[PDB]
Amino acid sequence: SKHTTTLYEIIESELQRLGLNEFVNNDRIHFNDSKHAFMQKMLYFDDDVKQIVDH
Amino acid sequence: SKHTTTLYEIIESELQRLGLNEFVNNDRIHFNDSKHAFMQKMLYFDDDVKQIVDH
Amino acid sequence: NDYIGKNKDVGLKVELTEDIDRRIMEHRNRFRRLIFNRYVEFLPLLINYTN
Amino acid sequence: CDELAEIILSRFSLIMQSKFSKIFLSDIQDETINQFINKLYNGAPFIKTDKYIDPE
Amino acid sequence: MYINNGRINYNNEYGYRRGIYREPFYSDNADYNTNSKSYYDYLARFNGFIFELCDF
Amino acid sequence: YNNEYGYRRGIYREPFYSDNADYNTNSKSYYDYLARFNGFIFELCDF
Amino acid sequence: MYINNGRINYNNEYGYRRGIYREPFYSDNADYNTNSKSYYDYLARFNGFIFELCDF
Amino acid sequence: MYINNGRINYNNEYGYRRGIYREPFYSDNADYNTNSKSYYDYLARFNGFIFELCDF
Repeated sequence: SKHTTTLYEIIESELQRLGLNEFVNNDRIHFNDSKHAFMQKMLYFDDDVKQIVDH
Repeated sequence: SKHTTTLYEIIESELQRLGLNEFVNNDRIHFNDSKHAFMQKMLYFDDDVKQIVDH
Repeated sequence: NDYIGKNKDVGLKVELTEDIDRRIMEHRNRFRRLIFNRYVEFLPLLINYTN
Repeated sequence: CDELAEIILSRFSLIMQSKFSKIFLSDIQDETINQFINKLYNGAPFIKTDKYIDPE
Repeated sequence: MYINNGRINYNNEYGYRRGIYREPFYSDNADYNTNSKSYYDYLARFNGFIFELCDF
Repeated sequence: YNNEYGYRRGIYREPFYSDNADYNTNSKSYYDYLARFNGFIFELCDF
Repeated sequence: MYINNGRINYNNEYGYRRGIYREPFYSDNADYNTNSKSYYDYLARFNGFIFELCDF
Repeated sequence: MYINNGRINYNNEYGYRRGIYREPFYSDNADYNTNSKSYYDYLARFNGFIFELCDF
C-alpha cells in the first residue's frame, strides 16, 4: 500500500461503513473472532463482501 | 522457520489449542507415543488434522 | 586422539553458509574501520617543515 | 554556442539516462525476493534456492 | 500468558531481547516488506469526513 | 547454559518448547496486524 | 499511570526525539541491516499497559 | 545379555567425545540446516496470551 491502495483496505472501509465491528460483537470481546472479523469474512466468500465487490 | 513458519508449526499450534498432549496421555508417559504424538498423527492424517487444515 | 575445545554449552550452531555470510560482513566492517583509522593517522604527517 | 548548447543537451541527457539497476521478476509479494536481496547485497558466496526462482 | 488460581499473568520466558543484549532463541536476519499508507488513504479519510459533514 | 570462550556474533541458537501459540492472525501482514492490535487495545479499554 | 479514577485508558502518547548523528550502517552491531529487529521490538511498548490491565 | 537387575543406569560405551579429545566412533564432516523461530512465532506467542486474556 505504499502506492495507491489494496483491495483489502477498500473492502474493510466499506464493511466499517456498513456498521460492523471486529471485537465487541455480542458483549464479548475477541481479537481473532473468526466471525465478524473482516479477514475470515473475505476468505469465507461472505455475503457482505460479495455485495461490496459487486457495488 | 528462519523467515516464516512451516505448516507443521501451524498444525501443531492448533492441535495444542484443541487440548491434546503428546507425552503424559492417560497417566503413562511416552516420549514418542506413536499414537498421540503430533507427528505420526499428521502423517496418518487424523480427523483432527483434517479439521485443522480445512479450517 | 584428535583435539577439540572443551565442551561449552552453547546450543546449536547455524549452517556453514550463515557462518560464511557473517564472516564476510564482519570482514567488510573491519576493513572500513581499519582504512578510516589509518587515514586519520596518516593525515597529520602529510605536511612537514624545513629547518 | 548554438552548436555547443545542443551537444551539452545530448551529453547531459546521456548522464541522466545512464543509470543501471538489477531487476527481480517474481510474484508481487513473494517474500523470498526480500530474503534473496538481503543475502545478495551483503556478502553471499553461496545462495540456496528452488528451481522456481530461475536466476538466469 | 497464563492463568493461575483464577488470576491472569503475562510473562515471556523466551524473549527476543534482555537488557541491551539479544537472546539466542529467535533469529532476526530476515527482511519483511512494510506497506504503509499512501496518498489515496489520506484522500479516503478526508472523504470520510466530507461524507459525515454532508450527512450532518 | 550460555558459557562461551570464543566470541562469534549471532550464530548459536537454542531450542525451546512452545507450549501455546496462535497463528490465526486476521491480517494480510504484520503491519496491519499491529494496527488492528492498536484498535483492539482501545476496544478492550472500553469493554 | 494508565488507570485513573478506577478506569483504564491507553492514551498512546508520542514523544519526538531526533538524534544528533545518523545510525552507523557499517557497524557490526547492526547485522544485515534488516527489518526484523524493529518488528521484534515494536511490541515492547505495550508491556506497561499489559501489566496495568492484568492488575485491573 | 542380562537384565539391568531392576535398576536403570545410563552409560555410553561409545560416545562422541572423551574429555577434551574426540572419539573415533562418530563423524563430524557433516553440515545440518538449523531452523529457529522467526518473528511470526513471536507474534503467535503474543496472540496466545491475547487469546487467554480475551477468554478471561
